[PDB]
Amino acid sequence: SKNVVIYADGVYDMLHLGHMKQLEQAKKLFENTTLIVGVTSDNETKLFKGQVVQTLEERTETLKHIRWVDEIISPCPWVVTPEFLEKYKIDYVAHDDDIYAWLKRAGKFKATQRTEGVSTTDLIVRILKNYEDY
Amino acid sequence: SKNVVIYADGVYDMLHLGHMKQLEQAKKLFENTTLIVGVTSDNETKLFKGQVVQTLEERTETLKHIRWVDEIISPCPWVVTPEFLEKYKIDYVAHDDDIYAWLKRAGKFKATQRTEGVSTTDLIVRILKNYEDY
Repeated sequence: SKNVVIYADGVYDMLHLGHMKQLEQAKKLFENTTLIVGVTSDNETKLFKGQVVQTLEERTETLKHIRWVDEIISPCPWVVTPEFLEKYKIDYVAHDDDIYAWLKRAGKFKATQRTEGVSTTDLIVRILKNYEDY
Repeated sequence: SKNVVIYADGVYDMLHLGHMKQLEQAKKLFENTTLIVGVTSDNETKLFKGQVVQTLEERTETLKHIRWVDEIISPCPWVVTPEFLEKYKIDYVAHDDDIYAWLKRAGKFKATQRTEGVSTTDLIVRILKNYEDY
């Protein structure tokens, strides 16, 4: 009935079916949703997470072609704060399984699942196992 | 005003920003469109085109998460025929630049552009040029 604002954040490097099913799940948590996707900056991703192949503009541009995405915050804060939720009228943060304890306490956390095997890197592994070792 | 049915077909292996901009272009050829995407079978793609990394189900599943896609024909005929256009009430075929001569003659061809550099394979090349030769 009423529009629920859902926020999912992530790196979204080399977007694959796995990210895509996650976003779909977030978008369909309620009947009427606005899905906001936050894309982490290049700097902070290198610092705290690890190597990132695509730039912020490339990762954000790809996400714009995904059906479930209604708005994109790019770059997005690295850490979600209660003030961030208020500034954007977010009702729920959708991620997966503690830095989410405070969101769970507030009734504002919705979990979503990773599906493995679909990775872009996994597909290269497939291309390579086309050449036996000998 | 009136809904125009647009058909784009392809392999859509390891979907990347390049396919995505193509589909976007097809979808926005007219104000009100239905974009049908045809996905080529594994058999016929190996036979006439070359190696395909992802299966038909994987390529089709990914395409379902793309905003511009309204319907998917999977698998699709390898060669487009005037009877195929009639069976699905297609007004225009959207592809790029002769096997399209007959469509151009009929006023039913709309070209769309490839954008290079965004390939999935191109991104692996980027990951590798992270290790100098020595």
